[PDB]
Amino acid sequence: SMTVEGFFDPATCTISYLLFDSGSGECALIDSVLDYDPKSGRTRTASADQLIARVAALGARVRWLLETHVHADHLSAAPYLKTRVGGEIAIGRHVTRVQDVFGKLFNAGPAFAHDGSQFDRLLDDGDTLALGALSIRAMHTPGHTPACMTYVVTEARDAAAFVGDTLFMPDYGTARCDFPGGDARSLYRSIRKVLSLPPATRLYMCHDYQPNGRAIQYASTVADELRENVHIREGVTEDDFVAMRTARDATLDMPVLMLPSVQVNMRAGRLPEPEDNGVRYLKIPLDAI
Amino acid sequence: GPGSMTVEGFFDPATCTISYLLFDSGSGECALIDSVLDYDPKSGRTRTASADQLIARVAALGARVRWLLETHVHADHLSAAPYLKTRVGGEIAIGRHVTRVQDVFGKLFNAGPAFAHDGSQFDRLLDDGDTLALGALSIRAMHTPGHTPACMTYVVTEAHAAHDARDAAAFVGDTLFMPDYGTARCDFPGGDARSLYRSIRKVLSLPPATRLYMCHDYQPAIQYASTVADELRENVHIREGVTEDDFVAMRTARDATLDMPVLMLPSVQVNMRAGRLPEPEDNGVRYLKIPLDAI
Ligand SMILES: [Ca+2]
Ligand SMILES: [Ca+2]
Ligand SMILES: [Cl-]
Ligand SMILES: [Cl-]
Ligand SMILES: [Cl-]
Repeated sequence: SMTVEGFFDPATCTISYLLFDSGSGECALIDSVLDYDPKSGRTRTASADQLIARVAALGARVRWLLETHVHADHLSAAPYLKTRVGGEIAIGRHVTRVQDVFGKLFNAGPAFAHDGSQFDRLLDDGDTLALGALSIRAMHTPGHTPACMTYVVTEARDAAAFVGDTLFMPDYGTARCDFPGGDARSLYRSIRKVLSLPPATRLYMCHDYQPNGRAIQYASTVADELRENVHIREGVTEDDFVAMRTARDATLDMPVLMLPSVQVNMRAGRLPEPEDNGVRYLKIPLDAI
Repeated sequence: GPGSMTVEGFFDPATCTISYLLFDSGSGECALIDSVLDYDPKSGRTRTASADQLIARVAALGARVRWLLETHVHADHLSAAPYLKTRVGGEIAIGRHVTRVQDVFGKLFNAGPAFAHDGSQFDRLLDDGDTLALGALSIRAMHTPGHTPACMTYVVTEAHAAHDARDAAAFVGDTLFMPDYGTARCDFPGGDARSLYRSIRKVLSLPPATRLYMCHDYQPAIQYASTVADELRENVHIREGVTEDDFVAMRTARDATLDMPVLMLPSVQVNMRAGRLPEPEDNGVRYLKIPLDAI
């Protein structure tokens, strides 16, 4: 009835998803990657082209291009995909807060809108998106960023939820909360909301880092998380989690692709407009963050 | 035997760069070569820890810095030459063909007319054969292109040497590496393997006892120096017997397998301005520019 296919990118450890309703052919793509080499400034389309090819092989029609949040670890390929498979690009409405902060950091100037108008749909908690016979509910789950959404898919429970970076596989734990607007106490509460779904609900992760050298994995369940999550299993209190997450964040370095990712993703994945020589430039602020 | 000169190398673990302090203890005059401003590309943060080590050693020696020398326009680290100039003095010098590098990379970074392509950001532009005085020592700039169009090898000798104090030291930049590691890549704009072969042959025509101080150690513990004799005998790429054509074929094939250096784009846009950072935008913040799909 629902088909979920994950596509793992070794360079950024991101899992992008194809969500398919067999009965209608209607499809959503979630958290796509535009391949980017920060050493050379080169972009490639190999990861997004794999999604396009699978869409075509399934005879699928893409209706939604969903972002769980404004990613700091890879560039989105949403505009590239929209041109080539269709669909509407959607993200949580609090992307506008990210635009305000990062528009300032990158000195984006007056041509860069802070109203989320680069996106087709801005989503509020509880909004639903139709996908053939399925319904996708946008559940606001802030903590890693203030804009994070978890997409809960059911027949219009036997549910699936795309949790973004709100959870990892149980053996890895939880995501950092030191992005601007991030908050560990919020993340704890948003995780408790996700783990309030029925226990057999499948949870699909945005990232996997293969702790202890195990195989790549990116699906868990609400039950397995409550039982085994190394940071936030049943029994862990909010205060204890906040203290752990805050200390753990304090010791982290900046994600390698933070500055390139955020300036692109805050524009719905559009690249900066060309300068007068016809070249587009990412801007890296010195000693500013 | 060896000059009276003192050479101390400072290895940076992040970039594998070796920066040098060259000291004439008799006069107290000093040169600093190939300094590093520490730079984290993930966050845009700079630090001065590497440069501060050079400053502290200069002060402990009672030395006075007269020269801040670059062997070439570096693609693997940002220079700290201006930060050093302000705090220890000295003139910043590089080979005159830096102007060619400025033409190419001024365009790549769209730096515009405020960025001069005449080398005026540097205090001294050096031609082959130029000598720089350093107390009882003399530094001869030998042009050794190949890795880049501008590379210089700085050959140091006592200006007026007794019989047993005639041996030279040369700071070779990224031409030769240690014998077991070979030679540097030649795929930077204006780089040329055939030129590099010829330049290395010139460096290896210096007297056999000449000490050769390396710009990097990529296999660190640290190996700072080789000699002309050892390089001619042992260098895995360009020992005696390797023909020019064979070296070019090897070097070309090898370059094709390499990725871009991590700091290539931040380094060249700062080092083409003698290590100055870009001027701030209207909001008071300085930005590095990363060209998309342009190189
Ligand atoms: Ca994330
Ligand atoms: Ca070099
Ligand atoms: Cl606006
Ligand atoms: Cl904050
Ligand atoms: Cl060329």
